[PDB]
Amino acid sequence: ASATRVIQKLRNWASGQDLQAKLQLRYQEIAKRTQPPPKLPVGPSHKLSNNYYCTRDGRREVVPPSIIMSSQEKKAVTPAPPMKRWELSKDQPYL
Amino acid sequence: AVIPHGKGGRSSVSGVVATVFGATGFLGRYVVNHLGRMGSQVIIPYRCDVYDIMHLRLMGDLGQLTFLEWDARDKDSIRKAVQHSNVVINLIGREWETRNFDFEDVFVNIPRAIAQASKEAGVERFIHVSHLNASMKSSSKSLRSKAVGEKEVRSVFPEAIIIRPSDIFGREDRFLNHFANYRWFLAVPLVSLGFKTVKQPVYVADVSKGIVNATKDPDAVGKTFAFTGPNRYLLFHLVKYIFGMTHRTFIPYPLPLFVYSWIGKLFGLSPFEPWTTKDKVERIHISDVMPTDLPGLEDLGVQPTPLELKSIEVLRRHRTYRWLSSEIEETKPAKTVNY
Amino acid sequence: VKQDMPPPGGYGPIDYKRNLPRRGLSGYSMFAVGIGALIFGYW
Amino acid sequence: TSVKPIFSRDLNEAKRRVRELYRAWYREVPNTVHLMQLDITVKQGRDKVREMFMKNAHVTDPRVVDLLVIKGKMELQETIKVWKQRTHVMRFFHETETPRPKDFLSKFYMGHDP
Amino acid sequence: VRPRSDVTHKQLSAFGEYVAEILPKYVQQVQVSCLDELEICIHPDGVIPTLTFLRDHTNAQFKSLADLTAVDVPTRQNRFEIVYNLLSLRFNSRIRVKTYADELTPIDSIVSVHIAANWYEREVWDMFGVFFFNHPDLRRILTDYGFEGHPFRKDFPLTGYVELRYDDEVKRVVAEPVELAQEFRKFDLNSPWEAFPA
Amino acid sequence: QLITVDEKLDITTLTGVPEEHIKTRKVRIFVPARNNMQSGVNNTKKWKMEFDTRERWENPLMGWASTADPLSNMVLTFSAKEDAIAFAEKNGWSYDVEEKKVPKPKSKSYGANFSWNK
Amino acid sequence: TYKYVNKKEQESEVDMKSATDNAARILMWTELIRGLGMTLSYLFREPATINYPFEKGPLSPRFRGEHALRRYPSGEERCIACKLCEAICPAQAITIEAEPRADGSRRTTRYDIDMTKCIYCGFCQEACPVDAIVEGPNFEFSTETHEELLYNKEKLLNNGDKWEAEIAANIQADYLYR
Amino acid sequence: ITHTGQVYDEKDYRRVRFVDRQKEVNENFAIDLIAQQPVNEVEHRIIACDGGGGALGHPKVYINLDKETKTGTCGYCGLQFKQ
Amino acid sequence: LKKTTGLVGLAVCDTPHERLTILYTKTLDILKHFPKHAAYRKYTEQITNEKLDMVKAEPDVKKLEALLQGGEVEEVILQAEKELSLARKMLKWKPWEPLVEEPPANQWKWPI
Amino acid sequence: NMTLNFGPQHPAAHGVLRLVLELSGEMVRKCDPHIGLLHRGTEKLIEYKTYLQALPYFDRLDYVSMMCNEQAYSIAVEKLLNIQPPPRAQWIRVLFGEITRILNHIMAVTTHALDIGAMTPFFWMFEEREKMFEFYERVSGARMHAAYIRPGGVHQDLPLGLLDDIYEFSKNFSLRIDEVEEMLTNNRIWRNRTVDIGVVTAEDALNYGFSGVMLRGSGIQWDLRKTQPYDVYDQVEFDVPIGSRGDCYDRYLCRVEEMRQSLRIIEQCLNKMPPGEIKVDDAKVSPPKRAEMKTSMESLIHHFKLYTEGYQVPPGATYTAIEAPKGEFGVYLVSDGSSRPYRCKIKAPGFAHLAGLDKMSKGHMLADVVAIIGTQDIVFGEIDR
Ligand SMILES: NC(=O)C1=CN([C@@H]2O[C@H](COP(=O)(O)OP(=O)(O)OC[C@H]3O[C@@H](n4cnc5c(N)ncnc54)[C@H](OP(=O)(O)O)[C@@H]3O)[C@@H](O)[C@H]2O)C=CC1
Ligand SMILES: COC1=C(OC)C(=O)C(CC=C(C)C)=C(C)C1=O
Ligand code: SF4
Ligand SMILES: [Zn+2]
Repeated sequence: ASATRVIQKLRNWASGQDLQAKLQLRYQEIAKRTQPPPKLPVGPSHKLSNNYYCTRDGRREVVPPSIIMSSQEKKAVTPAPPMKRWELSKDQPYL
Repeated sequence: AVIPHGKGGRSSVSGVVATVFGATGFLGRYVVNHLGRMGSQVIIPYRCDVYDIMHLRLMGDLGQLTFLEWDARDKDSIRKAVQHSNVVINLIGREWETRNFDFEDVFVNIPRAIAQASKEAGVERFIHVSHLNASMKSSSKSLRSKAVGEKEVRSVFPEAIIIRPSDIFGREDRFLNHFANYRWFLAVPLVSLGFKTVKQPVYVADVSKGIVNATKDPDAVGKTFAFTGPNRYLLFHLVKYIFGMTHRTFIPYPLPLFVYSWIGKLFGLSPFEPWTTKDKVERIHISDVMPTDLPGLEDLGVQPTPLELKSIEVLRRHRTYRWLSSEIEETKPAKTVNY
Repeated sequence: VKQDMPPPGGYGPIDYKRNLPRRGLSGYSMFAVGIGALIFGYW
Repeated sequence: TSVKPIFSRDLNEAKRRVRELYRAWYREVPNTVHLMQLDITVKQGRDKVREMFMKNAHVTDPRVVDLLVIKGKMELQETIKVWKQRTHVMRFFHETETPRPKDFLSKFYMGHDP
Repeated sequence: VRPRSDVTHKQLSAFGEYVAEILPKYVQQVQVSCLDELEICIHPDGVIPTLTFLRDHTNAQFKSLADLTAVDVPTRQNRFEIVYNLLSLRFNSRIRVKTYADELTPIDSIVSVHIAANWYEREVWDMFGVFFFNHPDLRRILTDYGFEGHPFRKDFPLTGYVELRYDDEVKRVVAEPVELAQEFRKFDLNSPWEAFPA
Repeated sequence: QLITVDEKLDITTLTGVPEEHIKTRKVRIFVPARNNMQSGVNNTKKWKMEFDTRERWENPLMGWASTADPLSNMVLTFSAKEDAIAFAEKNGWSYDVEEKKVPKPKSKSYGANFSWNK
Repeated sequence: TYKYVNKKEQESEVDMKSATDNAARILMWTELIRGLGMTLSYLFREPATINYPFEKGPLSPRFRGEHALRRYPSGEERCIACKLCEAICPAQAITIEAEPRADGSRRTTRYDIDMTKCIYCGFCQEACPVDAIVEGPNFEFSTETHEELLYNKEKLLNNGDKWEAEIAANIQADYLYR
Repeated sequence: ITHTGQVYDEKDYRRVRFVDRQKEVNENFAIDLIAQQPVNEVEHRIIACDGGGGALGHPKVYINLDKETKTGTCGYCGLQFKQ
Repeated sequence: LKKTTGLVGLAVCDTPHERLTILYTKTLDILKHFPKHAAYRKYTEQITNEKLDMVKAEPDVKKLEALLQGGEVEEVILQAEKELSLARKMLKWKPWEPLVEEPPANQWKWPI
Repeated sequence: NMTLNFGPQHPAAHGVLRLVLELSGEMVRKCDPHIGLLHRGTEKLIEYKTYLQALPYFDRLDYVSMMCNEQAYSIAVEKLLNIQPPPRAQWIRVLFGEITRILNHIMAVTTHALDIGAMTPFFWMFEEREKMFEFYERVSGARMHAAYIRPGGVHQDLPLGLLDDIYEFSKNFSLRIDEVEEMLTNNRIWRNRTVDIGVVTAEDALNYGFSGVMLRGSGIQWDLRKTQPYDVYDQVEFDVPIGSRGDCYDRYLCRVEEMRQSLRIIEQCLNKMPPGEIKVDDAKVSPPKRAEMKTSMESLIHHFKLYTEGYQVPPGATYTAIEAPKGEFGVYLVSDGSSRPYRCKIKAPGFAHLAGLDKMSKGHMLADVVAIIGTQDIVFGEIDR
């Protein structure tokens, strides 16, 4: 910014775009420093009641892998339902 | 002292804290290499700007190599360098008497003050290096002056080892490169057509390893070892051999020395490191002395390495693209002269 | 309480699609310019 | 016992392959010392080849031998198709490292744990 | 606690049975993790056959090889556990086929079944030392040209045995036995108390 | 068809270990004991084989411990004594197995502490 | 939802007008001239560079930068050698050995952060219970020699004293967040 | 010299390191700086030293100032309190 | 009819219904040699028969694409002959046989 | 064939690449890329490090998409712990994940041009990239290599000014894509250099395991962000930019579209980010808050144990793949019950792509190979690991 109008007009034209509206250099639009102090929210599990960990510890309630076909009519089954075709976009199908 | 712990490589300790005043030198570079490899504490007094001693930094490990600013005329600088060293090695030498330093200074004057302080400090041992065949009467001022020193330093520092190496063979050496660089000169003058000046080169490393071994051995005290080599040579084969590996024509033409000492005087006048020296010339045609003396290599623990073996590496830079790939086997060897 | 969050009502809308402008002189008209220069220049 | 054969049914057939590799390396040593401008002697290098080929002379099992040449062949390929520069090759010669004595008295004098 | 849909643990489970039935000569175990992931386990000889069936079967197309890896359980007689993770862009599902290979008992190569494996198989040889027969060009990929030893093996020291520095005397980089200036501090971290039955 | 070999799998030649550390390294197969500090026994379950300890000299510049032995920090964990012994034999390291020593059963009963005559 | 990029929906049959427009595009390099206009445009925009010594690129309070050890306002160094800063360091950088000081207090005889080993993760900042080791704002501590980069307790404590005022302000701004 | 009496012996060579350089040490030593702070005369048997500044201080701990002879000292600050 | 399939390399196959009917009938034939109760024969025969039946039943390719999924019809052709190739391969492999060899004990025990 | 190696120092070699080329004249008949020049031992070091102290390693595998990389480890470890991140954290990971894909694509499109010879696009976007890092630095303290996305949840709440600043960047960023759009998308010189170069057929791309923009560029429709929605990619709407033909142009155009589509996803995340906690509330998995550890004993014990020892994730193994900007980045983490992992195979979108260089660069000049590496967006950290 701080550009004489003519330079701006030359700029906008040569570029073909209103570069003034979206300048790259930042001027007094960037968040001021020393933004106010933050009081962040405490999440769940901070209840002082009905908060038993045994009821909220997925870490080791996990079990050893389930085993099928261990070494020690029927229809065909796929790894999973065949995938669904993606659909062309509607805002900008092409380009 | 420092009990030696470790497996033997870098990042290990050997317990040798050693001031080495002329480390930047061709021999020096090698001395710091082994000392650093072994894990010894090395203090390198330097005068040239830091840029030039960078090559020494990677050698040795962190906090194992310490560089101190030092001036030969200023006695105080030598004083603080040896403050905390227990081994002092002196490699101060030059071939061209410089405007502000005379052969006496570089060989006898300075190397005295140094050992003198070393004693005041209480260094266990001092190793002083002087050129081989150095009579107090030898023709070259250099050799004679060096002889003068080996005497003096003994009075400043008694029982100070005095290794006395021959001209050294190694990459970046003069003995081998000088002759090879005679290429620029269309003709390669050789006094007496390169005869009657049998010479015995010695690989730099051998010299270095020897020197280092001295530092870590009680057997050497007041010893004047002479690292010599694995084979002698009449200067003729040496010159041609060199030109042989360099793959450049060899044109031995005799030149009366009386006139040649003058050529040395000429380049000697050069402001920027004269390439040849009147004192050099004499030295080059100064015959290598015979080997009857406190032995050096082998005696100190390293078996000498023949010249032909590593010559290929020293003389390779002087070849042309055409011969670069050529190898030692293709080339012929020179002949020794037990004489 | 005070945490960094979208302003009430949400932020405004941001453009992502290419906005390259097809701005130029039509081809026939263009040819004429150069051709005219040559035609006149030759005369 | 009861092992499956990797490539060689028996030490005999396997040894055949070792012979081939030796030849390969033997024929190659000279070239490397020239294409890498290594400062070694062809004879010297060829002895090194022998050293290595025997360092593993004790192996009696056919499977171990077969892998050994597979690996050996791979090394040759890296040195004839040159992807391994001098630093790599010379390492074989252990040129810079200081040799350690194996004499008991020697070790006693130097290392806590021999 | 993560949300788990049993639709998948059922779909995948069934498929597992389907694969097993179709390839009973090699499938030893077929399990679905609690994380809804199938992991057919095959005898090493079934490497070629089981993969091919998955790459080219209408009811199980597993076109791309996500990864080929080899965990090393030193205790296990067959040290390595080659694991091949595959993806089916058609059925949006992944499966893992894992085999076992010892140090000197090579596995077949699947470069034929998936050419993606050309590189990963070289990676497994370089790091773990398993060998793959019929591989077009097996040669070290990640390690240095002269490296001796297979690095990711659990029996290989982290720091290794060789390190490099430049030596002036020889004016060339030179290996030396590793000498470290602060050894890796090996904190013992396992607690003497278990967490659950698992 | 399979071929027969009575040779103890020794693969010392393929592992890629420097000669010095295969012939001078003794490894001990032991089940770790419990630091008496804690009473948990989950670290006294699996067998471990650990290579012999080596030089740990002080570093001159910073005083940090420095080690020249590569196989020092390596402790491999093996589930059973038989499997660990196998690893030593094929890798060529010397082994000296120590039998697991488990606490002997001890009879305890709260009543005893209130014994008429103890 | 997918989107075709570079897919021509249909075959527009050449119409002279179309052909001319195209031929003109190839003959008189029309699109090439378009590209030149864009660069000429910026030539006129204000450059974004900053005088580096005089002006500095903005760093907010959480910037990790260079390690420092803080002290209590009274003057007692905060560290009590629990040594979990050593435990959680990913690179093995921090080396701590301790012994009971004469006062009887717990303190670290040696605290050495090897900055060349450190990868400035900022977990040590996280882990410390007394928050004695903090990631200080300074990023300009480039050193001529490798040894200078290794830092003992005295350098870090001195680093802490020099930057304590800003470190305190930075921790003041970000502690509610942590 | 340093906080812990770390003084290289007159013969040690690490002193070469300090040659032509400053051995970094801090004049402000904690052992002394804590002493200056006076004993806090609280009037409750057990008081707590949160470390000063709450979350910006050290883990909260309660000290028993019951011993009439001695004074409680926070294992963290070193601050002393007496009843 | 279509101009081209999304996939770059694949090319539009005219007479797609005929091409599929050829491939589908072939596979069914090869499967006829598999052991009678062989799992692959029963399972793939069921899949292929349903695919043909649909291909026979639907004369519109776009709806055919919906009925047996397959995205574009050209892909279904590639999948069918890929399966035809594997059916030939498995007859040689004989994977319908029992397990080649039981895993060494404790081979599959992960907690270790 | 005049063997010539594309040595590491060369700028087009990404710092470490030794492509042994066989030049049949200027036409190159074979490439044998010699990677390994940046193998750091990332996966043997992780075995010796606890799950939190190995997070940092994942920010250095692909070094241009740091947070998306650390969202793959975070999802894996989280799966093996059957714990899920809190709602705000999942939006923050999707917000930071798309800032990283804009950041990787600006890296890939502009450096590709630097290799071809266009120099200005790099400078215009790189200023837009430091604007973005600032967002990393303002949320984590590191411009890059943040360590913000933690195995459970993310580490710290967004500062109170970040979402406004991300709106201002996203508001004006599209013009910046539009600007290189004009300067490098229709230039006959770019099109000629990029169009019809390194075409890869659809089935060949699946067979070579390409799995990325390389998969989508040839028309295969696969995005792990819509197919297998990780985190919240089920509650954000975007269009995968599938290309049609596969030339290096269609792949460029796709990368430029994904930057645009990511601005659409970033918009939704700022518009709909929930109030809440940023890390799961299980002290066993995520470390206790600074105030709590300094006032409650259960929290100090949990802080001490978590930092010193670790999560101790339950024994199991998982392969979790997320759509990293380069392609499918997956971690096969095998876990014993111990706090430190047993194996961590980082699948790198890039090990597969570089393998394809020999097939893709077929019948191509020395110059085409520079474009072929550029269009694989290969970062050797991920390949070498
Ligand atoms: N062929 C050979 O090299 C032989 C050498 N010798 C002896 O071995 C020693 C080492 O030889 P070499 O390394 O070739 O010698 P150099 O020419 O390489 O110089 C050795 C060192 O001495 C230093 N030096 C020289 N003059 C002065 C001065 N006036 N003040 C301070 N320092 C000075 C130099 O430092 P700087 O460059 O920074 O000034 C240099 O680092 C010599 O003293 C020589 O007498 C003996 C026989 C053969
Ligand atoms: C974006 O991809 C890459 C480059 O090419 C544009 C590189 O230049 C380089 C290295 C380039 C230099 C010389 C700074 C790297 C590391 C890279 O990742
Ligand atoms: S954590 Fe904080 S206090 Fe505990 S030791 Fe490391 S630094 Fe000192
Ligand atoms: Zn206190």
